[PDB]
Amino acid sequence: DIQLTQSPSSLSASVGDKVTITCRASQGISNSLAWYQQNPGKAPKLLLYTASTLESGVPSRFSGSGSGTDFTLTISSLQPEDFATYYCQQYYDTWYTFGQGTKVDIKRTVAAPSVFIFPPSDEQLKSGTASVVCLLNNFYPREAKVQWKVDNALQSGNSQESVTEQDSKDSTYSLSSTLTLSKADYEKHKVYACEVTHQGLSSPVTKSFNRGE
Amino acid sequence: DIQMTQSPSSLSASVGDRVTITCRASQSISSYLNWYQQKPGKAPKLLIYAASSLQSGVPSRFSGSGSGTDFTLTISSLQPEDFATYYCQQSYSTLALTFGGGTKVEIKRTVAAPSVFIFPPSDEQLKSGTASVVCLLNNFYPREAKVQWKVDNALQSGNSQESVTEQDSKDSTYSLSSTLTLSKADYEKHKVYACEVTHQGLSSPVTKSFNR
Amino acid sequence: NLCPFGEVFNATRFASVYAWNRKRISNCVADYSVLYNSASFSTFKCYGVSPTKLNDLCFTNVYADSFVIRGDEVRQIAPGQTGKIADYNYKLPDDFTGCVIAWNSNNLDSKVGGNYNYRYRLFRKSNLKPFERDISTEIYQAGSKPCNGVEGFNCYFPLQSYGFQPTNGVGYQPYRVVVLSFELLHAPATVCGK
Amino acid sequence: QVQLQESGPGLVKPSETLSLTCTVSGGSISSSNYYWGWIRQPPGKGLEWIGSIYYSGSSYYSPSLKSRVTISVDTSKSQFSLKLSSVTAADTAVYYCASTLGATFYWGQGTLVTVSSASTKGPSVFPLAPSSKGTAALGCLVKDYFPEPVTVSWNSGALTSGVHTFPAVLQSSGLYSLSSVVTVPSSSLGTQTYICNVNHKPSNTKVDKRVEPKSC
Amino acid sequence: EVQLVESGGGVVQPGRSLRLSCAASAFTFSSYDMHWVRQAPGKGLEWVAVISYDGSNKYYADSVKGRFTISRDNSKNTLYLQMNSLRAEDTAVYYCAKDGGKLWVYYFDYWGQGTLVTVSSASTKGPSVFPLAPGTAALGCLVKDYFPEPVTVSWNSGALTSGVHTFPAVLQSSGLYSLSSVVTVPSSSLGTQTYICNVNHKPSNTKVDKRVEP
Ligand SMILES: *[C@@H]1O[C@H](CO)[C@@H](O)[C@H](O)[C@H]1NC(C)=O
Repeated sequence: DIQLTQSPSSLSASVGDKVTITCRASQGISNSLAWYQQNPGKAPKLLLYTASTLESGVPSRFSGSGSGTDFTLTISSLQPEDFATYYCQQYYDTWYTFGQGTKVDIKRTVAAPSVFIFPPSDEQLKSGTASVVCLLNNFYPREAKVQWKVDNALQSGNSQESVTEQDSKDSTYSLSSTLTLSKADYEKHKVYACEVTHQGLSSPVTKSFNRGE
Repeated sequence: DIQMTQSPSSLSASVGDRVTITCRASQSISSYLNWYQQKPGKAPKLLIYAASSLQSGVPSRFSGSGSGTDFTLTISSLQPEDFATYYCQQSYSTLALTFGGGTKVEIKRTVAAPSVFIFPPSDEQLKSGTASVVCLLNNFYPREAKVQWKVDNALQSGNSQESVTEQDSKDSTYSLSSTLTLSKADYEKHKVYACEVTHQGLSSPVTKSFNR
Repeated sequence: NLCPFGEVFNATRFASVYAWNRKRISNCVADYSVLYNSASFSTFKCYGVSPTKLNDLCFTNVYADSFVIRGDEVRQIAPGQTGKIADYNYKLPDDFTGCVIAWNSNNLDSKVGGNYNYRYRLFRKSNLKPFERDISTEIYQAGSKPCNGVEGFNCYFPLQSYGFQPTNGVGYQPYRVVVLSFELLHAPATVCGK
Repeated sequence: QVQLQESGPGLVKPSETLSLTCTVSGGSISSSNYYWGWIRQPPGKGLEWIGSIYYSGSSYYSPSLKSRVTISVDTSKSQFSLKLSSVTAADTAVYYCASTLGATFYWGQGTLVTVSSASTKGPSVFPLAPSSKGTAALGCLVKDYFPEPVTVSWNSGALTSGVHTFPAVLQSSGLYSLSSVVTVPSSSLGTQTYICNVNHKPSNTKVDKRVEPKSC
Repeated sequence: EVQLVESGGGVVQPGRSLRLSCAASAFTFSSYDMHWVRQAPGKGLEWVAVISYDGSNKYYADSVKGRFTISRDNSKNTLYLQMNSLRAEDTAVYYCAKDGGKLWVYYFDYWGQGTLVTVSSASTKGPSVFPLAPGTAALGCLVKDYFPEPVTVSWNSGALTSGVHTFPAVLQSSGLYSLSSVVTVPSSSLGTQTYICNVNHKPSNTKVDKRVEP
C-alpha cells in the first residue's frame, strides 16, 4: 500500500519567494502523481498531473518534477493568492493515497503571545462542570505548546486547543486551550496554571491562579 | 508574454573599462533581441538590433552577441557619455514586444559616508494640521542605505517616504531624504524623534535629534 | 487566383485539437491586411514576422492549421509553451514563424446540454514534436501492469470531452484557432501577398 | 466545465447509513472518460479516497472501507450516490464528489456530515472575567450546544477591533464548546460595559452576557 | 537626421479621454510602420501599439486594447493616439517611435522626446512651501501638497549652483506630491549670506519665494 510523505509539514515564506514542496512514495510510481491546492474551507483544485503537466488554467508559476519515488512541486514567484495547503496524490495502484499536506504560511517577524488565564465562572460551577481557558493572543509562528499544570502535575487528555486563522492585518495567530474538569475534581486542587513555550519567549511564561482568591 | 531578465540590475565602472550586460529570455527568441540606451529625461536611442547588427551612427565600441535565450551587450572602452540605462527588448513576439528591466551603468567611486541632518517641521506648517519630520543623508556611496525611524524607540513602519537623487556630477554621490508624515494629534503623543542610518561607509546606526 | 483562407476561417465545423486540420496553401495570391483587420479576433499574436509585412513577402508554402480549444488554453498555442495542449495535442517549434489567430466561438461550439464532440489528448507518455498530429486512441498505461486494450484504473482512454456550455465562464468556453505557418525553403515561392 | 452538485443530510445518527447524491451538470455521466468517485476530509485532517465507479465498467473502493461502502450510479437522473453503513464519529468529515480518473479533475463544493446522536441543545454562555494580575483580555465561553453554528459579537457590533472568536471544538459529550475573547485597555474595565452577543439559530437561542471583572 | 515631436500631454481625470500627436520630419513617413511606447514614472519601457505604413493595420498591447486607438495622417506626417477611459495605471511618459524596417520584425530606431500623461482626479493645487532651519551645515525648503508634477526649485535665482540637492517628488496618500530641496553652505556665511528658494508651479501658476534663516 503506497504511502505518501510530504516535506515540510508546514512552510512559511513571503510574497515573491521561490517555494518547493517535496513528496515521497513508499514504492515506485513512475510519473503517475498529481498536485492539489486547497484554500481554507474551499474544495481542492488540481494543479499538476503526471508530475510535470500543468492543468489548463493553472498559472505558469507552478511547476512539477520527478519520477519513481521522489517528486517536487515548485512555485517560482509566490503571489498572495498562493498561500494555502498543498497535497500530493499517486494514481499508480488501486488504493489511492494522499499526502498529509503542506500548509504555506506568511513569513512575518516572530511575535510572542500575550498569555491570559480564566478561572471557571461561578455560574458554570453551579452546573457541575469547570472549564479553565488559557489564551495566547497574537503570536507568530503557529508552533506553540500549552502545558496544563494542576498542583504542579502536568495534565493531558482533558484539554482541547483551538487556533485562529492567521489575521489578515498583522499576520498573527491566536490559540485557546480549554481544560475541562468536573466540579468535584476542580475543588480537589488549588493551583491552576498553563505554561506557554514559544519561540519569541526566551523562557516559558506561566499564568496561574489559586481557586477561591 | 516573453519575460526579459537583465543582469546585473546596477553596475559601477570607470572610463575605459570593459562592460558586459546580460539579457535572458524566458523562451527562445532566435536572434530578435535589440539593445537601447536611455539618458535620464531623454528618449531611448537604438544601439543594437537583431542581437548583433550595429545601428548606423552608433560608435563601434558597442557590440552585441548571443542567440536563443542568453544575450550580451558589450562596451569595449566605456566613455563618459556612455553612463546611462541600457534595455534589451525582444522582437520574436512582434505583436507582444517586451523590454528587459534595464541595467543602469553608474560611475564607480570610493565609499563615501553620509552626512545626516534632521529638520523639525516649521511653525508655519503645524497650524495646517500636518507634521512632517525630515531626515537627510547627504553625499554618500553606494546607493544602498537604510533609514529607520524611531519615535520613542518604536520603529515607525508604514509612516514615511524616501527619495534619492541621481549621481552628482561632481563627486558621483547620492543623497536621500526621508519624510515621516503624521498628524498633529500623533505629534504631541510622543516625545523622542530619532533617525537611524545604516550605510556601508558607516559602522553603527547614527541618530540625529533635537528638543522642542 | 486568390488563396482560400475563407475555407479555413469561415469553415462551419472545426476539428478537435488532437486531430487538428491542416490546409496547405500554394500557387495563389493572398490578401492579408484587409483579411486580418477585423478585430473580431480576441487573440492575435505573430512570431518572427510583422502582420503588415506579409503583403511584401513570398513563401514556398503557407499552412493554415485549425482546431478548437477552451479559453484558458489559448495561451498555450505559442512557441515554447508547455501544458496539456502544447505537450499532448498541438506544439509549435521554438523558432515558429507565423501568426496565431483566435476568436470566441461560444455561439457556434457550445450547446445548452453541453457539446462533448470536441476532445483533446489528456495522457501521453512523451511530448509531441512540433507540428505533430497524434490521432491514436490506444489505451494509456498509467500503472505498472500493462493494459493490452483492457481499460480500467491504470488504463485510461487517452481522449477527453470538452463539454462546452454557453453559460460557462470565458475560460471554459470554446475558442476557434487558426495558425498560419510561413515556410521558406530554397525552392521557388508560390504564395505572395498582394 | 464539469459541474458537480452534491446533496444529502449533514447529520446522521451513529450506526445509521450515510447517504449522499452527486448530480452532474457539466458532463454526461455516460459520455466521458471520467470515473466518478468520493473523497472525504475529516476536520483538520488530510484527504481520504472512498471509492469510484464507472458508467458500467466497474467500481473500485478503498479497502479500508470496502465493507461499509456502496457507490451506485443513476444515468436517467444523472447522479451517482454514496452509502456508508454503520457510521461512527470517525466518519464525521467533509465529503466531496469528484470527476476522477488518473487525477480527480472536478470537485463538488463538499458536504459536511456530522455523526452524532445528540439532539438540538441551546448553549450555555459563561463569562471569562478579566483578572487583576496595559492591555487586558476578557471573553465568553459558549459551552454545550448542538448542532453548529453559533455567532458571537461584542457590544452589538460596536466592538470589532481585537476580537478573536475561536472555532468550536467537539467535546466528548457530543456537544460543541466555543470561546470568544477580546483584548481591551486595562483602563476601560471600570468605565466601559462589555457584553457578548451569542446567537444559536438551530435552537432559537439568543443570549446577551455582560462580562465584568471578578470582585474579591 | 530624423525628428519626432510629440504634443497633447497633460492632466486628465479617470475615465476621461486624451489625444496625443507626433509630427514626423525628414523621412518617408508614408512607408514606415509607427509605434507608441510609454514609460511609467521610475519604471521600464512598455510597447503600446503599432500601425502600418498605410494605416490599414493596427495592433495593440493587451493592457490598452479596446481602450486606446492608434491612427495616422500621412498627408500631415503626424501620428495620433486616442486614449479613452484612462486609468491611474496609464500615468506615464508616452513616446512615439519609428520602425527600423530592416528586419521582418518590429524595432524602434528613432524615438520622440516624449510627453507626460498624469491620470488622477485631484485638481491642480498650488504648493505650500515650508522652510528647513539648521562640520558644515545644511538647509533647504519643503515643497509640500501640490498637484501635479512638476515644480522647479532654485536658489538665489539660479546663482547658487554648487551644493544644491533637489529630491524627486513622492506621491503621498493625499493624491498630492511632496518634494525636498536642500543646499549645504559654509557655516560662516549664515547671517551674512541670505538664502531664498525659488519655487514655481506652472500648472497652477504659482511662484513662491521664501526666506531661509536659522
Ligand atoms: C467569410 O464570410 C464573410 C461573410 O459571412 C465574407 O464577407 C468574408 O469575405 C469571408 N472571408 C473570407 C476570407 O473569404
